[PDB]
Amino acid sequence: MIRDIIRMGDKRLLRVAPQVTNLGSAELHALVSDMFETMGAAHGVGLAAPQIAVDLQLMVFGFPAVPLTALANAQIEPLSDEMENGWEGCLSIPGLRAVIPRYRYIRYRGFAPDGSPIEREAEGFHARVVQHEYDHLVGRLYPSRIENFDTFGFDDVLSYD
Amino acid sequence: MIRDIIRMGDKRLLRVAPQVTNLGSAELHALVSDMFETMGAAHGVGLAAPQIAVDLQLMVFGFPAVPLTALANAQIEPLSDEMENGWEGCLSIPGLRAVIPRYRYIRYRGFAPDGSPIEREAEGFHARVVQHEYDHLVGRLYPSRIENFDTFGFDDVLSYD
Ligand SMILES: NCCc1ccco1
Ligand SMILES: NCCc1ccco1
Ligand code: NA
Ligand code: NA
Repeated sequence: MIRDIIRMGDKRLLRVAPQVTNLGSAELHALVSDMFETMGAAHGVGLAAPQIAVDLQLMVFGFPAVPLTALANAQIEPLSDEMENGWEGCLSIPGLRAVIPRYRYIRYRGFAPDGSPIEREAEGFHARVVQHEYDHLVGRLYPSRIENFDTFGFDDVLSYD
Repeated sequence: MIRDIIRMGDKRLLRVAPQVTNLGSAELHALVSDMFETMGAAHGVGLAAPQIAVDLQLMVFGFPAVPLTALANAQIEPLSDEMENGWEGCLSIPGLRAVIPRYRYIRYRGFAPDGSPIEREAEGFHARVVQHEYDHLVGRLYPSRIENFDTFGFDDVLSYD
């Protein structure tokens, strides 16, 4: 079932989400099923549960190929201080994109919806997607991370390298 | 003649505009005529010449009532340090609004399109409009002035006081 994606300005995108505590349940499997589907209909590469107004530490992402993943109770650590600039957009901020600094190298940990543990090192775009989705879980969106406001603009108009 | 308003992301909104040097001419009167009209069709309270891709120090504004004004070669000074927060939107960033700190009290100076000098003290919303329009002339848009990113969002969704 495709869910409505809420837009920036909605207070529910600004909350810090509680943990998932129904790993392995039929209710979580259906929520995650809904998320992949909603993400797919909107042409996303990541979708966080708060974006469909569900206050949970849960994100789906994937499709340089990133594996399709449902991740609960995500925890992220940088693996060094190297930052890298890259284009980001967000389904809750449609039409826009900016350049954002993210960590080149991360490890992320949590659980697959079935309860099995997930822990991975990620770099580049894989790592950027996870950091962007993780921000949602703590009530943060990308504009508050823009450093060069010349790069922020509408997708069909932008001519910055 | 209604002109197209260019959208954030277009590099022409990022330029520092040269001075108007055709005060009193028929060409300037027609450009200003176009601006009031374009501003009116789009339901604006301010429109700066770079927003219709004209690289000039020129803005129209007006309609708490603000007088309808065409101002060339604007120069602004704060009349104290008091800042005040207030809602801003922009025709080149359609659908969005944020809260922005501006000076409560200003003086602005320049010329009416006919060449006669203009100098005014302004406060509150009058002053905010002029500071926002003036930013355009130096290649600055409002997102780079947001301090509370919780206030930035779509107009039909926002519930912040
Ligand atoms: N759409 C959210 C995922 C994403 C894409 C590019 C950076 O983050
Ligand atoms: N639309 C540009 C003028 C303006 C309106 C509110 C603050 O600035
Ligand atoms: Na918050
Ligand atoms: Na600039």
